[PDB]
Formats: sequence, C-alpha cells, structure tokens
Amino acid sequence: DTDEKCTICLSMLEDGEDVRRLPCAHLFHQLCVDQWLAMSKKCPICRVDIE
Amino acid sequence: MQIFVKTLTGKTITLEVEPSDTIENVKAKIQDKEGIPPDQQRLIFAGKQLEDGRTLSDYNIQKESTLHLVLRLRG
Amino acid sequence: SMALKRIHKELNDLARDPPAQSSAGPVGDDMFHWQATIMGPNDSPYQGGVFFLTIHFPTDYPFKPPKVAFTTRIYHPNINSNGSIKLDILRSQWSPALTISKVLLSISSLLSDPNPDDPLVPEIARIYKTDREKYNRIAREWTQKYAM
Ligand SMILES: [Zn+2]
Ligand SMILES: [Zn+2]
Repeated sequence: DTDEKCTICLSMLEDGEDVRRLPCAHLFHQLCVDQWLAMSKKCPICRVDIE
Repeated sequence: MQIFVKTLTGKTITLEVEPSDTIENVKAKIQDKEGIPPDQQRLIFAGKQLEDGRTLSDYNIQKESTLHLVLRLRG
Repeated sequence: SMALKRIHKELNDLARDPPAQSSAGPVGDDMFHWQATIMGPNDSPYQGGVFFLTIHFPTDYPFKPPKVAFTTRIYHPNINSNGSIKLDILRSQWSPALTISKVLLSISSLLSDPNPDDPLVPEIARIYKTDREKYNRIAREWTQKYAM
C-alpha cells in the first residue's frame, strides 16, 4: 500500500495497472517491464537475468 | 643495465634490469613504475614480441635497448 | 507515448529537485532533444569546466537509452571528438530504470574516473594509463580552452 514508483514509467506502481514481479522479486507495471523484457532478459533494477 | 621502454604514446621509461631478467620481470617493473598490469603489456623489441618466460638476453636486449610497450585495450 | 510521459516526469522531477552539478532540459519545443551541462568534477582535470551535452531520447525511451553526446570538446579516453561517449549504460548496460539524472551522474563519474581499458579514444587512454600527469595536463588545458 505504497507510493512506490514503477521504475520504468516512474508512475505509481499501485495504480490500476497490472504489475509483474520478476523472479528477483522486483516489481514493475506489466506493460512497462514486458516491453523491456521483450528486448532484454535483465531485470531493469538488479540486472539479474530473468531466465 | 638500463633499458628503455618506449610507449606507443612516445613516453620513454628507463628501467634498471639485468640481462637475465625475464620479460615477466620487465613487465612487473613497468607495473611497479606505471601501475599497468603485466597482462595488459605487450612488449616488443626490434619487431619481435617478447614472451613472458624468455629473458632479455634471449632477445639480445642489451644496455640502452628500447623496447616498446603497447597496451592491450578492449573496444 | 511512454517516452514522452517519462521524459516529462523526469523533467518535472528535475525542476522539483534540481541537481547541483548538472542542468538539463528540452531544446525549445523538443521534448526528445535535451541539452544538458555537467560540471567537470572536482579533483578531476575537468574541474571548473562546464560541459554541454546533447541528449536525444529515442521514441522508445526508456526502453532504449538516450543518445548522449558532449558538445563541449573534452579530452577523455571515453569521449571522442564528436562527443560520443563510450559508457556502458548508454549502450549494452542500459536499463529502463535509469533516468537522465542517473545518466548524467554516470557521465560525471566517467569524467572523474575514466575507463581507459575500454576506451573510445585509445590515444588518450594510453596517455591516461602511462602518463597520467600528461593526461591531466591536456584535459585541464582542454577544459580551460573549451569548457570555461
Ligand atoms: Zn510502469
Ligand atoms: Zn530485479
């Protein structure tokens, strides 16, 4: 129940949007990180490969 | 025995060495003087790459010889 | 546009909390093209210099890194004479969690601590590695000449 930002779009993580948690447990909006992970295997925050 | 090590940048380093000093040793002296890891140093004398386990004398590097240092850099 | 939302957000955050060491913003109407300055770091040979940068946010920012180039000439092993910057987070290590503010900070660290082993400009990297004082002198002279 936080004002934590999706680090990709910089909007509230807890807005309406679907969130996705990566295996490193970092959370993003789904839409946001999906677009990243389509082109990268790496968590945007910790750079741990999701695969 | 003084030898010179000319860098690619034109800087010349004078090293005190012995003919029996290994290329590895010379690299260590350069490391000591310049902070350059030995594995980044290519040492060349007279058109010949100096190999770590060989000695200065094996290459007929005598006093006042100038070796050339070329650093290994990535890109 | 996610790029634009994000660029705006970053701009707004900059305006809300401006950094000391840098300034940046869009060029006129162009939200995707920013100009920025970074200060030559204290205790680097760039100290005192103000370095101008041009930033182009790609239209798929932040999924692709901003293009960031110096417009101020600078003598540095990772910055070439076109002002291209060889900095990992601007190429292979980009993450969309990075922000222009963080980029400018990394550029500033890059000024303080060049990466001469992955140089853009080998000649300078070589001087940096074997004659730091010469590098410092030249970078100071170039700072004085171009960035002051
Ligand atoms: Zn988001
Ligand atoms: Zn992560």
